[PDB]
Amino acid sequence: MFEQRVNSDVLTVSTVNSQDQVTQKPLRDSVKQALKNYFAQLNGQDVNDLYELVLAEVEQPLLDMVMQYTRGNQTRAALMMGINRGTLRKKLKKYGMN
Amino acid sequence: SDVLTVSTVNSQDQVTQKPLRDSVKQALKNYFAQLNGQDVNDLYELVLAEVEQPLLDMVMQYTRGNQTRAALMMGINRGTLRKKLKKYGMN
DNA sequence: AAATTTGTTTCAATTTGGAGCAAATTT
DNA sequence: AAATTTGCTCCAAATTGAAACAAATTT
Repeated sequence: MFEQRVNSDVLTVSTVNSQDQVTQKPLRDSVKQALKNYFAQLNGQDVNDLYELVLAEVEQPLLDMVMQYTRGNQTRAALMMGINRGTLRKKLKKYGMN
Repeated sequence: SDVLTVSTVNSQDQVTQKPLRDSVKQALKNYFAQLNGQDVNDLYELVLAEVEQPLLDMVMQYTRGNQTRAALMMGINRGTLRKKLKKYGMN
């Protein structure tokens, strides 16, 4: 049979463990570390824009990558992200990606 | 200048920040490699799910379960926050 | 030459938001 | 006992969708 691949393991990153051994942790964990570190450093400051801050950090590289894959083809890129072709066009504009 | 970064270690044992966006790129590079032209279908929802969870999980930590505060920190309607928490069954 | 994608629209569907309130919970 | 937060509403503002169609482009 096929071994189960849980959703947390579809997107992963190389990490190194306490034994100089390259293993492969979830992307969720990267996001976790990012915010942990954001919070420590935040130190007293009030925040208002944390969702957009994150979402922007993540949409950029996603859009970047999917366009590379679709060799610049917007119809496929939107189709594979499962978003309307209009929305994609809009996100790309947002990020000066054209 | 980059508020959202993660820690990397190089071969010389030196630790060093790296923007989170780089990790997300890596993730996807890899996703696509393994895919051998199998069609991808809801990549956006996929990644969104992978990000909102640890986001929700950590602001709730930080705001000690205070939904009103969390919703303000993130800048989304308090109603929206509930919806999401339900979406991932974090209520 | 044919097929596809792009760059627009216009309008409908869904989601996000803002506010208001009693009931609960924290302070 | 006050103040703040929760769990609702109802609406309205905004974003997302979908479908169309010349005109540009890629096959």
